[PDB]
Amino acid sequence: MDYTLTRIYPLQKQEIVTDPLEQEVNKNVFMGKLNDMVNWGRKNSIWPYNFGLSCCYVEMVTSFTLRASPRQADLMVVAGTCFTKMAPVIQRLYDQMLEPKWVISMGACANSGGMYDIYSVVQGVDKFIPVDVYIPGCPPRPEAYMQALMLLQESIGKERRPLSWVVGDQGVYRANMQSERERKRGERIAVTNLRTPDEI
Amino acid sequence: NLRRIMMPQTWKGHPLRKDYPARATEFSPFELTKAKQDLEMEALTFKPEEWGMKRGTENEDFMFLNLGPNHPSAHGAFRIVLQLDGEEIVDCVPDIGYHHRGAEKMGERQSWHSYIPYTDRIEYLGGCVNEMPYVLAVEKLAGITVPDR
Amino acid sequence: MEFAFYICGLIAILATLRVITHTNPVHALLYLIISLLAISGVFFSLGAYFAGALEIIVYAGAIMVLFVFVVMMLNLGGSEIEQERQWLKPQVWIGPAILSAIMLVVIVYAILGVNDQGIDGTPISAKAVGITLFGPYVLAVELASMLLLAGLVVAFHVGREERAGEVLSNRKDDSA
Amino acid sequence: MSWISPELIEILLTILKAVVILLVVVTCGAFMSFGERRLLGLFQNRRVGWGGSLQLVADMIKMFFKEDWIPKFSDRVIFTLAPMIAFTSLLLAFAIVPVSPGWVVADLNIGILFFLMMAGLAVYAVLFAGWSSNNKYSLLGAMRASAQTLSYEVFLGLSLMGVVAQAGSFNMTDIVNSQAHVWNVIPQFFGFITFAIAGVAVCHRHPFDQPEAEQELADGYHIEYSGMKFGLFFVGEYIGIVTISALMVTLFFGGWQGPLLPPFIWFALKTAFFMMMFILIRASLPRPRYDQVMSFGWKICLPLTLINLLVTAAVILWQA
Amino acid sequence: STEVIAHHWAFAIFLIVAIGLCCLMLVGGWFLGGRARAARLRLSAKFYLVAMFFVIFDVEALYLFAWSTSIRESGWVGFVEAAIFIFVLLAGLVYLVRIGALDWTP
Amino acid sequence: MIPLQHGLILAAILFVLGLTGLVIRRNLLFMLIGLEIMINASALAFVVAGSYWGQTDGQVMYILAISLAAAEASIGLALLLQLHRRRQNLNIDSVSEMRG
Ligand code: SF4
Repeated sequence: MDYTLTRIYPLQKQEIVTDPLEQEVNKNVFMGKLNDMVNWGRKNSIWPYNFGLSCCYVEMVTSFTLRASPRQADLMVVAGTCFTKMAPVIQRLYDQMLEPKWVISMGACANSGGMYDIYSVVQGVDKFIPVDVYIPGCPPRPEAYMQALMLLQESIGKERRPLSWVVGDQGVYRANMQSERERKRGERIAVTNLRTPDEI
Repeated sequence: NLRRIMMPQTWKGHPLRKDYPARATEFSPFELTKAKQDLEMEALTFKPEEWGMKRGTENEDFMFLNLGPNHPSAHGAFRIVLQLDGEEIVDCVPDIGYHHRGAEKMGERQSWHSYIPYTDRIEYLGGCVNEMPYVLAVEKLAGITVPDR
Repeated sequence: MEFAFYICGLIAILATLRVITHTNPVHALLYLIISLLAISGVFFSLGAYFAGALEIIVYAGAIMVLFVFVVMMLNLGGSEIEQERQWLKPQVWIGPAILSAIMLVVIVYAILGVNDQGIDGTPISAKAVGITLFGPYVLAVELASMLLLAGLVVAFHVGREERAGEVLSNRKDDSA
Repeated sequence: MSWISPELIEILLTILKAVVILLVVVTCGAFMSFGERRLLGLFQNRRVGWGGSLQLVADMIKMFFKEDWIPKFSDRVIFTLAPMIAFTSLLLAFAIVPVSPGWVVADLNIGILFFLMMAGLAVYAVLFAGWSSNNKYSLLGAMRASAQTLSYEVFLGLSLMGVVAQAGSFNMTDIVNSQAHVWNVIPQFFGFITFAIAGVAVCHRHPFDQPEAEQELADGYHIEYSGMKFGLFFVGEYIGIVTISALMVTLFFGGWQGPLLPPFIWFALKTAFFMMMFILIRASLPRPRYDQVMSFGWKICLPLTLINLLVTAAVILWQA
Repeated sequence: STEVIAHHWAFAIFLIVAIGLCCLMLVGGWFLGGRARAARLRLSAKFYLVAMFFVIFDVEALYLFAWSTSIRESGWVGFVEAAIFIFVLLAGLVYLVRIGALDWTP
Repeated sequence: MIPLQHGLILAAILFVLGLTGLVIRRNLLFMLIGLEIMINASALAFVVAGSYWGQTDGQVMYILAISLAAAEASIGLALLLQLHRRRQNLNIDSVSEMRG
């Protein structure tokens, strides 16, 4: 598994590296156990902050069926169009969160601007805010967010973040995971026949 | 008070003009930075007159009621500038334009058929109720009388 | 007992000094609560179990709460007075301090000349105090109710607001 | 074992039992937090570990390794002290709870007065949190919650004065030994109801939670808190519920006095019933208006507690 | 007796461990984990009045606490005295409620 | 055993400190805070004396003292509120119109 080191957004240190733990110089069975324990607690305790924008927030509340403060949130779900007047607000809320933090882009608009390539819309939240999981759709089905959360859990269980801010390497090593598209290419292509669009 | 209602007050140019480009311009971090600062300095640089409001008996507190994720009810996220005398509202100005996606400008960049997807996104909770007025109007332009079914 | 008396007695004097010389009002109240908890330990060390509890239940759990309420209500702190820090200016505290020092010296002299068989520390219970309150000191308890009633009536008369609303604007002469 | 003395081991076993009680209480409060969340979901017809039991452990790890943050313009001392008071207030009050014959951290003469001392200091957590946060809206919410607490802390002690009257003592063991025949739930029924209402209010539990609901200019005294400091308030509340529950058992349900099961088992059994009774209450109870809770505490509970004590005194002196 | 000495030490340890546990969790949160490198208005006196009323009633309850632990020893005379005290307290409470000083909503 | 004299000196130190506070501070709040130190110190002395004589009278006097402190602080802070509401200033030096 290769990792991307974000040592100390559009432009920042992104050096592809090897598992820092596997490196013998910094290889300790105890340290590895500690890393796994922290990753386990974080992936099984992702408190969310749903920034409600446009129509995607409505699908999100259906899935909900709260860390009202960005301070208590570990994940910011950008669900809606990134309007010009809203972009400063989104950046401020994300900048009022503490490490570790994650961002899931839900919807074509948050992903790339979607059908709204217009003068009053930022073409993607990834133009100003780092994103971890992208959910295609418009609006993405409530169940799609659940899949995205599970994908984030997997990515979080493989991260190598500093165990303490006073000792060790303060670098966030994120694993270069395999694309879901290539992972499930086989089953998708094998599909042959489908139900005719004639019945309910 | 004739001030911009849909675009930032610092916006240059009138979007719905024909000579105005419709597609989005290159993202500029600098503008976001400045926009973010202006937002942080809004309370310090607040003038009531700019919002059409006037200071009266004085000591009246001008306030900004943010109605976004703090109070989210699928109504969207906007703010109302509230002029209060204790808890009584002396005057309020709803600040809107935070959800403007240039849907009317898109009508001039999409065919009569390729615009249908956009109609449903004017009032998301209405779905087909939003495409009824559009299809019926285009049918008047086409001279089409739809069958009873 | 001896350790408790001297350690709590010292915690109290040090905290009290921090209170009178502090600039932040809430910090001053915090050190005042610390001194009240220390005096409660002194009470317990001397066998005054009832007084001990009351020192934390009424003085540091009611009278002080009221003080914090007022500081938080009027957003006190950072006022020109607390910015000028005049009390710290030597020409402002030297005179008062000398008067207080001379008063302490004269008082201590009188105390040092008193009979002192020592305080044993035998615990005096709240039951014993209650028998005294509703026995020899009955008129005190009945008249104490009238005293607290007077405090309630006066505090309401001068403390009540004429302007309705949880949040009010500071206007000259509280004009409505 | 050379230094070991028959007396030393007594002064060592006692310290060990006290530490055991402290640990078990903190564990119980934390577990209840999870046990509740799940039960509430079952009521709403809706995992990390064994039935989600490890979710509690997961949260603790996340909160410990979460960036600790004190607002740049916040009084660090007051901001840091608030969570501490919330966690170490009713926890200390458990020192008076006799869990079983031979198991009590402190058999104090002041007895119940110690709980009142700690309950009185708990209010500062809410006040300090609001003032230190530096959020104008947090201050208003803290003040609303603090005023609500004082409206219930006023009759908290008076609600237990009938029990003290019958026992003739503030000592908890004496109070338990005085329920040998009849538990005080029957004679001091109004006391039990009023104490329960005040106890949940002191712990800021449903329906005395969210006192900032009506005011749009109020947010909450936990808005600026994050990580462990935020968790200390949450855990403190559940530790307080455990302490209150264990006080109700000791004051109105005979404590560890039961017909057949071991004494400690009774204590636990009853305490668990109260801990889950609050859970049933949380689900089956509509939150009343801030105005209603303020009025109910001063116009109904306070008068009733004052009347119960007078009537209890008359019956006691009459029977004598 | 060693029992009272043992209970004294146990109480002290419980208090020290309890406050120590809170500090440990707090200092752990501060150390464990990484970190990003990085007047005109007032509150109504209705908040003060509630606190002031609490103070007055709480100090009044002190006397009733002392009576509670000694009702039998004080006898019926003590009951009559306490009854007058409780009546004055209730009379003042009635006054506060009737003057509307105890209604949060205007 | 604690020497009665040691207890009385503790109270005297807290009394003189409270008085110094009441004279050096111009803020009405710090003046009211200073008075609380003075009355608490006087109540402490009564408890020390009652403990030396083994009498409940010391604690009975303490209860009367804390009752006055509660009532006096209540009225005191009410006047502070009125002064703030009308003059938005807690400098007691400004409350000096009547003189001579
Ligand atoms: S992606 Fe589609 S559904 Fe989601 S907010 Fe944008 S337009 Fe609405």
